[PDB]
Amino acid sequence: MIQRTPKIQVYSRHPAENGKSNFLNCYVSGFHPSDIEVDLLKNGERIEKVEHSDLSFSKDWSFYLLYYTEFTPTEKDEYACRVNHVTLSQPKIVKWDRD
Amino acid sequence: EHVSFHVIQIFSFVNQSWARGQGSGWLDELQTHGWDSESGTIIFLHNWSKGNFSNEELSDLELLFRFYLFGLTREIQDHASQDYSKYPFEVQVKAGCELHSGKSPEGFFQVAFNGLDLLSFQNTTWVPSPGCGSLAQSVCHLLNHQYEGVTETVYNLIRSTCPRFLLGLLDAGKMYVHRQVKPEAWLSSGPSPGPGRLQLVCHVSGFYPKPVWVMWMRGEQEQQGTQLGDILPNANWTWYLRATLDVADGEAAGLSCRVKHSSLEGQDIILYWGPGSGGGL
Ligand SMILES: CCCCCCCCCCCCCCCCCC(=O)O
Ligand SMILES: CCCCCCCCCCCC(=O)O
Ligand SMILES: CCCCCCCCCCCC(=O)O
Repeated sequence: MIQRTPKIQVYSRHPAENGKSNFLNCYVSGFHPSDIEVDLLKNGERIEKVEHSDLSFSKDWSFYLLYYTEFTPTEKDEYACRVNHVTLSQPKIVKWDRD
Repeated sequence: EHVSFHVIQIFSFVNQSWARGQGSGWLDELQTHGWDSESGTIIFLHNWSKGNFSNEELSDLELLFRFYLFGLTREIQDHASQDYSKYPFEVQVKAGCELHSGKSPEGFFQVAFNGLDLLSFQNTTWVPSPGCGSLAQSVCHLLNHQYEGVTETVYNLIRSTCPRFLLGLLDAGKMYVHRQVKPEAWLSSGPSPGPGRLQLVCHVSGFYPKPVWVMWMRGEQEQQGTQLGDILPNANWTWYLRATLDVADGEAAGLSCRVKHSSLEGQDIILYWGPGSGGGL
């Protein structure tokens, strides 16, 4: 039995302009086994109606997939991606930082 | 060069009566097919995803998949129910074909168990992966000497139906597969690497097809220390990529990100840094 921890990358399709509609993405990859819990948060509360791509795997057989949503950034709205998986002692949060 | 069509299957066995099947069809790295587990049907993602195949023959394929998924699952459940401490466990299958200029089509059918290679279909033989356990030898034995209906079907699907389908699919999707989608680009100031250091960031987004070239530059001199992220998907069938560079606070001036992409027709995107906080004015 091999287990692999997910890598988690969060990013927007377009540069963030406050008050312009955009797509927030959370790509989770390199994980095994496939059972996983992903959420997008807005100020720490989970967004519903999040879509995701069909589950796939790489050449090394580890799984990957894309969770995304329509969203509208503002000066004082914080967005993140929360991931839970059997390799993780607790859920892992990565913040969307426009940089 | 090289072109391929393939099916992936993902089987999760949680206990002796609970398992989950999912899968999907792919043109190299482009997804062309879904599978609806609920109804046991193919989900055709693009308007060209049927290729040149008749509905009858697709409907025949869909029924042959339904029978297989249920049968493979039930046979696994028969073996594994004899020891409930084997659960949970995962089996992955990748099956299809690949064409090389001037060759006969090559077929593959590769199996993993709990994230490692377990076995593969090599010509007309099922062969345990190098470092073959007991498990892998037992299954290959079962496949080679008593499921001969199976092996023949498999053979003919990967060696003859797949290449045929593949070429219909590429023909019907020609326009879409070779289209060009231009990227945008932008800069930002990522997290401080240290004292009087800056991280310059160049984002490139919305590009198709996937190959792309991004470097930080000073005029003609490529900046050695440039770090390419992974190329990540956007949800509208394009790609995303960040390129970074760590510079002395005070060397940033004069530096630019340059993008080359096949959709730009030799007209590279060039973004100069600075003097504002985040590479703006
Ligand atoms: C889910 C994908 C639907 C797309 C239909 C494309 C038809 C081309 C056939 C490709 C061969 C794939 C091998 C599948 C392995 C299942 C073996 C079996 O049916 O006994
Ligand atoms: C019976 C028709 C459906 C496809 C059958 C594939 C059988 C695979 C063998 C299972 C191996 C094992 O569980 O030890
Ligand atoms: C058509 C061939 C499909 C081959 C699948 C082999 C699956 C092996 C399952 C091993 C089950 C177990 O853990 O006891």
